[PDB]
Amino acid sequence: TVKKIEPGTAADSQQIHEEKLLYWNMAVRDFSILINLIKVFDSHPVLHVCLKYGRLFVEAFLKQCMPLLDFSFRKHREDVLSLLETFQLDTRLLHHLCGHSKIHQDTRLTQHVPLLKKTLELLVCRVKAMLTLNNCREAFWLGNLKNRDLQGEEIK
Amino acid sequence: SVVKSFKDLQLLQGSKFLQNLVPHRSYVSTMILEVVKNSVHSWDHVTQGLVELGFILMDSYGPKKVLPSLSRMPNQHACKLGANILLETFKIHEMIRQEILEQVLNRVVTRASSPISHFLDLLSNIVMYAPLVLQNCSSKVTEAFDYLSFLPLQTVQRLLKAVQPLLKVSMSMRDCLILVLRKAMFANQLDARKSAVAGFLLLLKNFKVLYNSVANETFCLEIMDSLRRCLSQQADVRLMLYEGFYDVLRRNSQLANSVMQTLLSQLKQFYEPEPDLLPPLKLEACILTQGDQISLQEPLDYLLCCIQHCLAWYKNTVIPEAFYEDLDDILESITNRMIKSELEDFELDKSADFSQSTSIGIKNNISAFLVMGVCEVLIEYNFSISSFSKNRFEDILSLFMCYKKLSDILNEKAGKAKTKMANKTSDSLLSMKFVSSLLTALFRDSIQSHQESLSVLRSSNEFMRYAVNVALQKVQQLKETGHVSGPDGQNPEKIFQNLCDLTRVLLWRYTSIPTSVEESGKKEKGKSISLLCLEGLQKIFSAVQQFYQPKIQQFLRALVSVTQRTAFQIRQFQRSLLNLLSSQEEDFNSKEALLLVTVLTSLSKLLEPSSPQFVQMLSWTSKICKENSREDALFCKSLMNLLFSLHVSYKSPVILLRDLSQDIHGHLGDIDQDVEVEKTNHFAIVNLRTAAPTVCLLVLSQAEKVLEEVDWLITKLKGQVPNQPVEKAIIMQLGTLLTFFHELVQTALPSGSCVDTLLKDLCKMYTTLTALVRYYLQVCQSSGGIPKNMEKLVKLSGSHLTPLCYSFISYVQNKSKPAVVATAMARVLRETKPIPNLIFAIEQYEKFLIHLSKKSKVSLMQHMKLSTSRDFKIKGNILDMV
Amino acid sequence: MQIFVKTLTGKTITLEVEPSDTIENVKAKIQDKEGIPPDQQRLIFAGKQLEDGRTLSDYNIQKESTLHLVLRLRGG
Amino acid sequence: HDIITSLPEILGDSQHADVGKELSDLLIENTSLTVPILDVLSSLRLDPNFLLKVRQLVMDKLSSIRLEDLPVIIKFILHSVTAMDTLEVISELREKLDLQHCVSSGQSCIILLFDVIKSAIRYEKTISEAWIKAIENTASVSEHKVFDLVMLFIIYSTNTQTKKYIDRVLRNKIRSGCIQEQLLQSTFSVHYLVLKDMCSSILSLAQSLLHSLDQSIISFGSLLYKYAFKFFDTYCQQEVVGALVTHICSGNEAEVDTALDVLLELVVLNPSAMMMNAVFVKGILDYLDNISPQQIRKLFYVLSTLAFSKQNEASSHIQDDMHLVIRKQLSSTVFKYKLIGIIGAVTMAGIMAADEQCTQVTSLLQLVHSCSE
DNA sequence: GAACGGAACGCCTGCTCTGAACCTGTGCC
DNA sequence: GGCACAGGTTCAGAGCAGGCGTTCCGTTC
Repeated sequence: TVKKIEPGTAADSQQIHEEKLLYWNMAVRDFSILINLIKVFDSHPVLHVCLKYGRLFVEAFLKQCMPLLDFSFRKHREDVLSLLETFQLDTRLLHHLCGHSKIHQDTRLTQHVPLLKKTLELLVCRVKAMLTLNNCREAFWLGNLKNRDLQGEEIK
Repeated sequence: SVVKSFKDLQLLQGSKFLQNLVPHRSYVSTMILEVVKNSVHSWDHVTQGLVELGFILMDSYGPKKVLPSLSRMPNQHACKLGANILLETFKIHEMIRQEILEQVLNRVVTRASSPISHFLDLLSNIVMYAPLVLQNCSSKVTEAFDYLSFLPLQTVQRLLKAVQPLLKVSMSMRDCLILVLRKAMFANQLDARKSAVAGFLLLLKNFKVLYNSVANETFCLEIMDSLRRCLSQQADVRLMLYEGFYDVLRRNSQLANSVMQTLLSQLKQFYEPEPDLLPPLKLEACILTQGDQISLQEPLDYLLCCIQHCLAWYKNTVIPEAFYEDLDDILESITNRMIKSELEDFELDKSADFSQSTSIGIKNNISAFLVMGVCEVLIEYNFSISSFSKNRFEDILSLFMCYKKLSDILNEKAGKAKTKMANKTSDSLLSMKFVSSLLTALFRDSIQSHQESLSVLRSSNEFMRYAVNVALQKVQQLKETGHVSGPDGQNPEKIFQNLCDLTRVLLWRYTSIPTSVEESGKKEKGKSISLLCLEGLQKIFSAVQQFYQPKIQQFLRALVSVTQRTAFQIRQFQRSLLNLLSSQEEDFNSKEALLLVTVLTSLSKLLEPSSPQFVQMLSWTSKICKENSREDALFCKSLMNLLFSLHVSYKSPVILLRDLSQDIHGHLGDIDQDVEVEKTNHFAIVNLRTAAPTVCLLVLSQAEKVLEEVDWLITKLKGQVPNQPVEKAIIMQLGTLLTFFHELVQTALPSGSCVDTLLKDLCKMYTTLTALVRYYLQVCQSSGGIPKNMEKLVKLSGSHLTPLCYSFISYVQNKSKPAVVATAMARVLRETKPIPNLIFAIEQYEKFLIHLSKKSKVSLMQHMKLSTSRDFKIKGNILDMV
Repeated sequence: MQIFVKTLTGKTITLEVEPSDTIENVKAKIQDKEGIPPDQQRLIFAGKQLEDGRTLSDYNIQKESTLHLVLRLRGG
Repeated sequence: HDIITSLPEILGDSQHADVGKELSDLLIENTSLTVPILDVLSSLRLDPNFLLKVRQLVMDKLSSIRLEDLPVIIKFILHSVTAMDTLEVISELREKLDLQHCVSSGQSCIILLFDVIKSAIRYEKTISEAWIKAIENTASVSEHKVFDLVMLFIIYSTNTQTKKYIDRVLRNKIRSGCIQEQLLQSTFSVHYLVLKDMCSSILSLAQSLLHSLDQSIISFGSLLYKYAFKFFDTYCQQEVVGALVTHICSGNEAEVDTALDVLLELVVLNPSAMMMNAVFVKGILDYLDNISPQQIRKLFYVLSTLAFSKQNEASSHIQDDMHLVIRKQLSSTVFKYKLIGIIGAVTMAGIMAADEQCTQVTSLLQLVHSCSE
């Protein structure tokens, strides 16, 4: 569903931009609701499904949202920032999922870790590219992420 | 399989580390030529496949990239194997040699959109081996002649060299060719005219020395009348005649009395033979102007050049009677009336301002080159006449003063617009032999009878730096194309003799006179004659090793094996570089040092890699890098490249990479802003200025070459499944450069190509480790293993490299210190790639470590820490911007 | 002069032929002494299939040379 | 007219463009003297601006030209093209050229025009490549004409380095719903004398098209062989049959199926043409151990319908030979040979059964029943 | 013993290698 | 303060390798 959404242009009306951002926000909240069911259903096939379709969702978020955020940033900045801080909340869950698949050394899970990792790093760097093309490149901060499990701990 | 064999052999010969481990197995090239050698026992089902392999190899891998090393050197070598297979098949199987020859001729004719140089080499080899066999293809050859107006000039000029053993034998085909060429002269396409002159000059050349001789002396006198058409045609068609007549006279002597007449009448349309009319040449008839289209026709300079050369040849070899005794007086009158012409006679410098938009400026610019060429020919002629008479050397100096006046007038007029006028850099009409015998007489004549006349030329330094520059232009012209311009200009033995006799004088002037004797200032310090002799030495040393590669024995005899002579020639430049380095600091000669390093680089390739002279050379270079500071960056880059090119042929250069990384770490800083390091003691040519963009990229490039060799070893090991020394060597190499990568990861590199090349070489490092692990998967499942080497390497990769990669990535991203929008978007989408590619390569290393850890019953994942991951934030800087 | 012919069952037969004789003469001799029909016969020498219209002098067959006979059954 | 036609060998280089102007002075004076002046201006030395002008003066009146003038005109047009005016003049030429309103002198002058176009595309890649790139840019409209088939076959035959690009253009053009049977029938029915040179190029294109998937492509690969056998000479017919036996004896299941379908269509179309080459069709009996039993049925059907035409009973050699090979196949103890013998016997009896023929099918059925008992 | 996950042969996308030309930055006149 | 040389950059092209799509055998409860 989410791959079929097209980014517009700056020549397009702001109403279509606003409805597209609402449409993206709906997809992100649905993705978070779907991903959060991992914690109570831990098994081989449910983890396999979210590992494959998580990266397939993030790649669609990369190809067909980020041009819309590049277009509509000077007008709708708060929506874009809210969208990104919403997407971070399950990107973190995907990172913990990759960790969980490494720790319990499960081959059938671990085969989908490196392309997911590459895709989340692409997401970070693409956000930096967004701020570069919107002339706020010196606002892009970074910082490490605490190593949690699926429930949420600090495994150390 | 043949191209992979050649890439194996090149990469295996490139390094000593690979030759220590691998004992050389037979390559697929020598197998296929063994097959052709063994086909004499004549099972002839094979031979059709050998012909088809040979044509596949020549078709696919012909020079079309060449209208490098990776795409160049294993794709000349496959094409030469193809022509070699076809020629060896031809020299054995007498049945085949009508379907080889037709297939070659089918590719020479229908093509010549694509390059066909390899096919015209194969055709020449085939024909020169057995010229009778072209009588079997008399049908197909005569239907190539009907298209010898549409082919380009290079095809025609070499196909007609090949064919003519038919035309000595045949008579009908000869009278077909002359008919084709005579009807081709009246074409409209440009190539047809020059193809016709190439055919006429070849038929004049090799079709008798003087069948019946009475059936030749008239027959060339037929062709010669046909050539009086071409002299009426346009400039390029003339110029091919003016350059060809000297070879025609050399190979066919008795045409001399005709040929000179053909020139002399051609001179008389442009020479005004009345004294006290001051411009002695008619340059207003050598310019064709119609419809605002301005063209040069009848290049008078090359005509005088050809007249001079044929005249000197006639005087030299024929005589031991009226045309040449006239021509001496013609050239002498041209000399004496050219001396006392002061540029108002050619309407120059004051009535003209040489503007290349107006027709008059273009005309004046053409006539300028004309008068410069005329003066050059007369310089050569006045040198030729007398055995060092003082009057004619003053004449030479006055002619050169006229030449230099026109030259610096064109320099003043080229100082306003862009420097695209490469027509001023048009080749001199001095023959290579003359510039040899002029520089020899200028720098190495001590005979007291000559010395009074030579002191006229040695007094004027501009003449010296003209007559050196001209020989530099000649050797540069041999570098670019395989032949030089003048007479005996395509005859490689004469070019070798003149390169030996240029080397002998340039070495003498560089050696016997240093650079510190100068009295000249900065303007002439940029172009001091010692420096130009060193530059010509650098171009000669380079251009011998391309072409005169078997003769590098004899070339050194001109100046005991190749190594002793090369070492003795190395030591002079070695001492000269030491004297230039150690002495001065203030404003030291960057250019002279830089191309001394270039000379030593070109010279070090002739030493044998196990010789003691090679070892003392490498030791000297290492000591120079260990001692001297030398703040200039390009000179440092040239020295390190010389050091690495010396070092990799001796042993694997990973300890040197480690030491240079430690010096970069010591110099540039550190990520954490508080770690105290300094280890300058290793290598002295490393500065705050130098090491950051220059030594960093160079050491990373050498790391990539080490990783390529290691990956090739691993891929070869994966073929088989003898083993244990190879794996120990691989693991030792990988551990060393793992320490190397560690020091550069921690370093505070600049935000340019240095950080990007590091990230790309880290992906290449991890990929190589991933390929090692994935090889160990294949072995350790069979027996039980991962010996202590591999475990220690995994431990080292987990402890030292990986978490530092993570902190380095955080350093790169956190560091943040007018844009066309499309290119800006292209830039940022380029820059979003190499960090993800490094993350992928790390995670795919760890995943194959998991695979190995499962199916070996040893937990290699207990060494590495949990993967660190990164989240972004955005701060309150956006309120300042918007 | 004498040659050998070896077939697929390892049977070796000695043939008295002159190099002036053609190949179908040799096939006729195999038909006489072994009964194998000449259209089914296929002769191989030094990795060369012998053609019908030639002779032994075209294929450089000297004394005591060894031919290989295979049976080309079209269908079976 | 003789003085005009002799002008290139007479005049020197200093007097071209003057006679460049004055010949054009004669060009507007008479329409009866268009073509020798056009050949002379094609062969003299001229500046390209005047050549552009006279090319426009030719190109506006292209439809008012009978076919006899059309070679020496079109040669002039293909040697007045600049490096920048390639696609424009090629598109205008391919638009304006009819080749139908002109249609014994006509066919000969058509062959002369195609000779001229082969000579123009042989040694100048800038016209061949721009002609191919000016055909796929008319993929939109389904109304492109006979010319664009014959020209693709010509450029495929002549230039070797553009073979892969022509192959890809033909595949992506036939998958677009463009060039189909109704073009190919008109091409091979009208332009059979021009294409009769390029038998081998046509059969190479057919061989390259039969190897793929997408039955619309393999339909074209079959119909090319069909029309090549229909219109060409006996030598090209022999080469067609050779290519078909090559596809059967070597290729995969789709290739064997298609080639056997083609042989069936050609024996049902022209048995007398196949009777000359019937030994090459007999040559498939060596490879019965490589062919699927359904294709064995089809092979025996095509062979046995070739053999049992009424007028070809003078040529009874094949009729006795396949009877021999059936009785040979049946006389084997091995089941794999007996299977092929039974199949061949039944299909052979079926085709020969449409008083002595009743005795013949009696003997055949009794022997297969006796050995198969 | 069954079912579900690991494994091989072919075609498409994209990525990288490389060259060519433009252009811009720096140094010397 | 401008011109020339160098080096970077960017775009255009081309070729091939690896990853996904179908199809079958190994492995784990």
